[PDB]
Amino acid sequence: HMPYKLQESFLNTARKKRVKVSVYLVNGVRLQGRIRSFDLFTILLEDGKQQTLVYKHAITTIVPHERLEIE
Amino acid sequence: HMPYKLQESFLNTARKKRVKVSVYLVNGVRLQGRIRSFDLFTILLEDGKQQTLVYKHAITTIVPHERLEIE
Amino acid sequence: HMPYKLQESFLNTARKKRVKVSVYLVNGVRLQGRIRSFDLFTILLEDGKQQTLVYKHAITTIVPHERLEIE
Amino acid sequence: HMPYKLQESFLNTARKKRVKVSVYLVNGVRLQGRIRSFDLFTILLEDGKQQTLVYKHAITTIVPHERLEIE
Amino acid sequence: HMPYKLQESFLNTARKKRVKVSVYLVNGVRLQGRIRSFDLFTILLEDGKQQTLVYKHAITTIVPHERLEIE
Amino acid sequence: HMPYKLQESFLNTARKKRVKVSVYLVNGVRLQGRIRSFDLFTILLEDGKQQTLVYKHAITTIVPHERLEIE
Repeated sequence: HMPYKLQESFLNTARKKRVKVSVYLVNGVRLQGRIRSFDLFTILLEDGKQQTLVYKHAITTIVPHERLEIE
Repeated sequence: HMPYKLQESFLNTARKKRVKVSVYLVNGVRLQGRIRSFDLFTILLEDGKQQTLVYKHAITTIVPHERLEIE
Repeated sequence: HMPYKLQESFLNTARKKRVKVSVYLVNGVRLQGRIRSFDLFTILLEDGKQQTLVYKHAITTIVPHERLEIE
Repeated sequence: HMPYKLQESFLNTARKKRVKVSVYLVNGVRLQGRIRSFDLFTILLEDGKQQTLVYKHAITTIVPHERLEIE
Repeated sequence: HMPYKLQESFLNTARKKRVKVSVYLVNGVRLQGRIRSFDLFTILLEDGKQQTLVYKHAITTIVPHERLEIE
Repeated sequence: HMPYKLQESFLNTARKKRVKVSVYLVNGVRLQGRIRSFDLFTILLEDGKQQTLVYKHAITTIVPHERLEIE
């Protein structure tokens, strides 16, 4: 009866499967790309050549463009 | 006289009973779906086929569409 | 010279005395109801039949509709 | 060379001296009253008969209506 | 290879050198004054006679009006 | 299988390589400069002569103007 690590499993599955995601921000901006890397407080998006470091505290939702079978 | 774990009991009861919820965000967006999973900082909503990872820091309120008898 | 637990005493007194409250949110929404339950990060409002889980991080102020003699 | 407890000394001095304050919120609302009580995360304002529990995370600034000689 | 205490050194240098600063808030308000005191979560601004306690969580940026040679 | 320190490696690589960055804030403001220094909660931007202390809690995204080969 231990809590599964939902956030880490979601982010790592999207990362490993190179699934494109939409990342929505508190101010209404929507980013798109792949999750190249993440850690406790940030996510590194990559879209083609561009890198964007996203602070999780600024994210409202992440919507994957393919269904994740969360590992 | 110990504090009951309100948040976890609310989320887990909604999850186990597959109760549809409305999740309101700080920016006025309202999401709807079932709570498939949650952890300390996030909630995984599911509406039919779509998955949405929601950061709790972006939520104002959660309103269940059926009364929860909180376990 | 120890700090009194103001937040917990306020919330628990409103809860035990079933005092109606107004809960104001960061986005200008005002909720009304009784505090049925609370924990470290959330408050369960009840208004007649409706339940609402409120995240404290989204609250600006709580105004009780009767004066609380804080226990 | 230890850090002085600025927040606690400011709040406690305003409280003990019953100095009226203006409390500004992140959404532009300005509250006025005396600090009757405070703890780690909240401040209890009182204006005549009305009580208001204010969450510190919603405050931008506190401006005292008399100069505080911070104790 | 230890991390330098940037925030504390910046704030303490501005304080000790009595450098006027601009403090910008999340809601677009700009405050001006000297940093008289600070602690983990707050900054005490002073402009002539007026005191203002500023919560760091409400600050976006601090811009010093003279270049700081950070100690 | 340990988590790489993404945020620190991103910030330190931008700092050491003196790469110009765009820092976007929760309120829509965009800052530009080099990361001269950072710590757990703040980033010191420098643009020519001007210094700006940025609180990370106010940042949504950081976009480097050159691709970082994150060290």
